[PDB]
Amino acid sequence: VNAVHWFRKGLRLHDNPALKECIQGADTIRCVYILVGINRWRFLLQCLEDLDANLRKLNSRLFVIRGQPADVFPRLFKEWNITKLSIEYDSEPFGKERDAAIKKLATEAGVEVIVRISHTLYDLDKIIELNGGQPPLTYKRFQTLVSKMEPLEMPADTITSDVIGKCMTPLSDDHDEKYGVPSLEELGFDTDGLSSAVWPGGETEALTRLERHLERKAWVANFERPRMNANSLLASPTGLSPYLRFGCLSCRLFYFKLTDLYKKVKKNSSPPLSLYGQLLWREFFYTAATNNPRFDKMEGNPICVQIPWDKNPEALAKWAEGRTGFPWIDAIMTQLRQEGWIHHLARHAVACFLTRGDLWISWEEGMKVFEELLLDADWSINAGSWMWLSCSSFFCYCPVGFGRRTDPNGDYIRRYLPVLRGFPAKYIYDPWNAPEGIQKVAKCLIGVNYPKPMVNHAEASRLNIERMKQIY
Amino acid sequence: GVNAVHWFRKGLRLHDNPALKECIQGADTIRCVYILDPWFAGSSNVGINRWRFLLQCLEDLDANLRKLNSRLFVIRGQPADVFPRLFKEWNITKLSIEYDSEPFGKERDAAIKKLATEAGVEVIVRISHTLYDLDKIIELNGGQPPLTYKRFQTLVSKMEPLEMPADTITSDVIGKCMTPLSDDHDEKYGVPSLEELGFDTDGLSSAVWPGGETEALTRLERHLERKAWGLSPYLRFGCLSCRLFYFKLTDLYKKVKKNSSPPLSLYGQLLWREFFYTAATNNPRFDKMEGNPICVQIPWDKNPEALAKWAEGRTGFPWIDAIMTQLRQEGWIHHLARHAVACFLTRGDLWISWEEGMKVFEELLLDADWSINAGSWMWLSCSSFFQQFFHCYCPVGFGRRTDPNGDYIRRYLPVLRGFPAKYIYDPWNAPEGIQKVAKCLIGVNYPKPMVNHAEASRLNIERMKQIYQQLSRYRG
Amino acid sequence: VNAVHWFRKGLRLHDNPALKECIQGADTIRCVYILDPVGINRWRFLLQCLEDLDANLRKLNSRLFVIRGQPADVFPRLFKEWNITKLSIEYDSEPFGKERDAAIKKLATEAGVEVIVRISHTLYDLDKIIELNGGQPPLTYKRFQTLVSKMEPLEMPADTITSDVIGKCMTPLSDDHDEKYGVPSLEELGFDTDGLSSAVWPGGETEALTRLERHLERKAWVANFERPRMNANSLLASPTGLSPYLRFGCLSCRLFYFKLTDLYKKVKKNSSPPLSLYGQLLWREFFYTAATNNPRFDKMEGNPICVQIPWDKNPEALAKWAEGRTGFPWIDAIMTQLRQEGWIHHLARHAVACFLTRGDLWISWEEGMKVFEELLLDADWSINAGSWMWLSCSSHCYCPVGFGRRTDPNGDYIRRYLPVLRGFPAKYIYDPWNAPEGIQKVAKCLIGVNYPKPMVNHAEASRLNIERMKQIYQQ
Ligand SMILES: CS(=O)(=O)N(Cc1ccco1)C[C@H](O)Cn1c2ccccc2c2ccccc21
Ligand SMILES: CS(=O)(=O)N(Cc1ccco1)C[C@H](O)Cn1c2ccccc2c2ccccc21
Ligand SMILES: CS(=O)(=O)N(Cc1ccco1)C[C@H](O)Cn1c2ccccc2c2ccccc21
Repeated sequence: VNAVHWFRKGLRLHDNPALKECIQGADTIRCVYILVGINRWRFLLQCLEDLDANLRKLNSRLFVIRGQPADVFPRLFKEWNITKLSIEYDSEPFGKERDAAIKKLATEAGVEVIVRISHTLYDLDKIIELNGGQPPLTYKRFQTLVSKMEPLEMPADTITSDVIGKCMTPLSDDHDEKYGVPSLEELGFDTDGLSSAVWPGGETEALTRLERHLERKAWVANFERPRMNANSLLASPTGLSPYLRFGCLSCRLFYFKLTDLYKKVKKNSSPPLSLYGQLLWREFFYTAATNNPRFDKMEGNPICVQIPWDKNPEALAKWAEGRTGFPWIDAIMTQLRQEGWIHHLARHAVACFLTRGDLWISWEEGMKVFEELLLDADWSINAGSWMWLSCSSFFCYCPVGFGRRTDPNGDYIRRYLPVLRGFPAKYIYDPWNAPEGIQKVAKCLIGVNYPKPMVNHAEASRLNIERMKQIY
Repeated sequence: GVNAVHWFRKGLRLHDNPALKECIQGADTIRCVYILDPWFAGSSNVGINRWRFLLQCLEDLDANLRKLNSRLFVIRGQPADVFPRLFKEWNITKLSIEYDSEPFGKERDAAIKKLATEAGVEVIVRISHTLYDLDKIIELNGGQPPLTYKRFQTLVSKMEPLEMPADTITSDVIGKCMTPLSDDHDEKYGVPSLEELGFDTDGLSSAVWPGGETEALTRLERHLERKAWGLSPYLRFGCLSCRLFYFKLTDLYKKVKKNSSPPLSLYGQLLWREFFYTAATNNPRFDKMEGNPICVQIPWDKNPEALAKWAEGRTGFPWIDAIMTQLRQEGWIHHLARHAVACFLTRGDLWISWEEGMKVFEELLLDADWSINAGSWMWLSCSSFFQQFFHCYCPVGFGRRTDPNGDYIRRYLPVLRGFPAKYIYDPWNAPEGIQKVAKCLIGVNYPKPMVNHAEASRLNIERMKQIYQQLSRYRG
Repeated sequence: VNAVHWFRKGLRLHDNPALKECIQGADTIRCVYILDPVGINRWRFLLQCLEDLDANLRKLNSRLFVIRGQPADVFPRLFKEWNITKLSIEYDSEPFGKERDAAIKKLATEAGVEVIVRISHTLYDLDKIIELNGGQPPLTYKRFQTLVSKMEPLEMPADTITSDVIGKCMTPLSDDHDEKYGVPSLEELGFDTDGLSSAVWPGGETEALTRLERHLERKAWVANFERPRMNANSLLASPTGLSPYLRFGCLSCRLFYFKLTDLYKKVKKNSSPPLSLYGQLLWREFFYTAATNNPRFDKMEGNPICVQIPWDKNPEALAKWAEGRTGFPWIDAIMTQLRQEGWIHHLARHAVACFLTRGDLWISWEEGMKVFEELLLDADWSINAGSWMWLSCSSHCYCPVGFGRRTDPNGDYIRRYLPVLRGFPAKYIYDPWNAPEGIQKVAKCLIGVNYPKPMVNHAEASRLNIERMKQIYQQ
């Protein structure tokens, strides 16, 4: 009995029911990964390095194979005498299609195919069945449906030496050269001058962050949402969203640990669904997207309102490169490109600026940039959020003033836009109003070193509010 | 020329605003301001429902001022710092306010009047938050507020007829008085959003209680229509004039009952509000037990765990937990529901200080102004204003009489929806098999009742009897 | 059965239940301290703690193993190299310690190692106090005392590790032990130790136990020692001071508690002492209880127990405060004693903390807490952050001139720690900028040259800061 587990998401040894089932009764086990901005690639490679290091602790290794799954697996079936193939289920339409092709190939070759749901809290198809064959398109209806779902089963036991037992991994002395985790440089990325990631990849990092997150949520929040402060825009050591997207952290483990901690602090009380809002919003979008192959499109998407967005390549590139001339917007887009995560409030600000608020550019162009740059931009959640914020499905931020109340000194701007550090707080959000003398001392002339504002926000927002009303 | 500022704090309305009307008279310019401190001393999100309501009151005020070719000025800061700069910057000669009877408000307004006088600025103050000039009620009573509602009603009966509402502010009232405006008004003086103020808005849905005068007047008309066959949030913020409410009630009675001498019970909600305001205005410790001269000193139990269970809707009594859940989620609960949970915390079941119930209500209740909140909690706990012993509300049986199926419980406590009506108010009595059918195990998914109500109420009734026997020996 | 006991705090052989359990049924025992190469005085105190442990372990035919590195890297190698089956630690309630220990516990589980954890840094299991309170820490000392009074009696101190306790258990040792596992020098940690004088606070369990006996002898001569007054201690370090030894674990708090009861029973001939007898230990326990579940206890933002105050960011003023260059001799003398010796009187802590925060400079208490963490020998994370929040009004304005003049009228304490000021008469030593030039000339200290001018006007600064605090407390 030769077992292979195929990692795609679920890049972890904890709560991996497909991997545990695959090892059961197996003589041999091999785990494979078969191989977007530089930050996303880097995070992925660090997840794989961490997987390899943790498999080494079990006297195993990760097998990274370059090629296409349809080509690689038939050769692997014969070469490794594979009797069992396991995957974590992928609900996303492109993933479902690819997995159906591999399942047929494996089944025809006499390979047992193990598929287990562990990327989401629930079986999304069962939610859709409870709703009469269509996904819920409102969060309240989704929550009503979740309330009627069966209590979630406990997380699978972590893959340990005891679980592996006598199952072994055949290895060669040339493993690193033939199956090693590639570097960014091997993939052709220019890494000259790249600094260390603000978001280290991998399950080990994810699990330490989960423990910190639970401790602050239970005792430092009384299980409530705390107020935002100046530093809330900066990457948190408790942030989990990239780890949930790549599968370094099980959403089911998070759910159980959160419930158990609530039960300890609130004796024998069951928590309100608001306690799981981040996980539930994530499920809602996965459920909405699973049967819609055009979820990320306007045309051909039955749930999306068709709106005549402008085509403006110059405006879009300015937005994407953080050259709008509004430092608050430009600072966010700069943090997005440099680090791969920005706060939800920051996402709303720049998405509104691009779509309904200022530039009137399609939400698809905003989604594609976020897809390249955001570590936690799962296809379903990214597309659904952009449609939601643009008033394109599911039924105005000032680009100058909004940030100042929580960040009056403009410390966030200064962190990410060094060209503006010379400006006093009076002008840091609106430097085009700084006198020439201030610009000269700051060594930043507006229109020269830093661009003038690309639009008049008051006039642009007014026209766009009118356009949205006329559409609706 | 004559530059006038009207300072909004309460009185968040253009109808029946005599201070604003007097301020416009003889003015070349008028600017309306609300002063908001953007600094938050706490990390908690718990007062979000009250903040959202206030912001909607301010947005509605700004939109109505916009119809008059004006704007609302929301100024960030503290009044003592802001007003001297505004006096010089805008060349202000007149400042108007609606009177604030609360002791902290009176102290603050005396300081601003001193600042205005030192700057050569005239201060206009008009009473319009209450039906009566509270000071005249107290003077009529010999210098002290009445301590019983019956005595208060006798005083009201000897008061002069209620003042008619002031004219609504319109183009005609404003006339040639103008508001200087700038293109940067929204950046410097716009109504902030909840997110701008630092609140996390993720768990918010549509408000059940939208703020603002426009909504208040609409709800007033509906309230009168139903009565022919709740406004307290709007009254607390001044979105609705209590004097207009009084006149509308008198008019409806004159139409329906064909008399001009209505019984005072017709205005009972307004008169109870007036009564607590009168008791509070001259008492700076009115919201305290210790040091409060009108408050009976009672040795209430100290129990932080029990108080937190009451506040968080984890008592194990579904009727109580449902009310406390609606209070947290929406910011308003019915008068009878307040009686029920207030009794359970204090005289009825837990014997916890009324100060603790007031603090939770202050955080959560949209209409919990300082005077009425403190007054109501002292009243129901038998700490002051004593006229009678109260009914001990049953945390199981009271709700079942009008809502036998427990639909209110099911709305707010989804964990209990599986239970049949036989056990919906007392799920601890459901057989283990029924709990399994309900998919809710008592002691696991939903807590057991935190007290035995029959034993707790019996002891607390005895405690109250001993207390009032001690009071009669004192009084003689 | 190969057992390792990991010292972090609890640097002692008396009342060490984790170590005692670890030896029970073990064929081999190794005691380790993990050091990754904090001001000089804390490092010096620590190394003396370790030298003391090593010498006492030598009496038991053992040695201390000092291992250079990070615990997460070091332990998996030690498990394999020494075939370790058992690892023991004294419980660390502090949030960072809890995270580190959970990480090592996972490593031990992967290696098949059983982890023994015993509570002995605190009087009580802090989690039990919190459960007795319904799941939240008490937020007042009065509430904390109510809870303590209803707890089961404090555990008795465990027996000291002696040869008979060790029994047939042995410590494998090599001739190169000192070369690989010896206690490091200050130079190895990179400190320049040239010019260092003797510590006023010698580290270690041996010093702590003798100081405990002397401390009990002294309280016996004090009227109403059941109601103790720490604020009546001298400004100079006490021969019987115990607070550094409690912080590092050289002295068991449970032993101290039992000896206080015993002294009360001997002197006051009753077994029912008031809890005030244990005030020093109980205040310490209260801050540990408040902090154990709050990972942001040492921060203002995101800390539910902390009032949010808009403190100034002023690095230069902070550096003057931290380095004792404020120009106020009382403040500067305290900060100089703190830097040179590692301990200052509780009222001296009040004085400088008020000056930094609400009183004069309006700098965050978090910045003051960090300097104390570097310099103060007894600044446990819990007590340090909790005290700094209290003193900054984050849960009376001291005069930086008059408070010290009343506490030390001749100004001899100032002269001791700021020798440049020794020439000034008492009339000016607390405010030497007011000394006439002729007096400054005779003193050989010109203000603005040999000693700085005062960095703020106390009268204007305190008046403004009191106003700001009122605006905050309006909410
Ligand atoms: C109002 S919301 O439902 O849109 N929303 C707010 C919220 C938080 C908790 C509850 O609600 C959730 C959003 O998904 C947050 N977010 C994303 C997340 C991942 C990937 C992309 C986006 C993205 C893009 C543009 C705007 C926002 C976005
Ligand atoms: C118009 S009103 O708001 O003044 N009011 C009239 C009235 C009648 C008797 C006393 O007050 C209606 C409210 O239901 C009265 N009420 C309570 C009742 C029981 C228990 C607590 C409260 C409580 C707390 C905070 C604010 C109000 C409160
Ligand atoms: C408000 S307090 O005075 O009651 N207090 C609480 C307390 C602790 C023990 C007994 O009491 C504080 C103390 O007095 C004195 N102290 C400390 C002591 C150890 C460690 C750090 C500090 C520290 C830091 C900054 C200001 C002062 C400080």
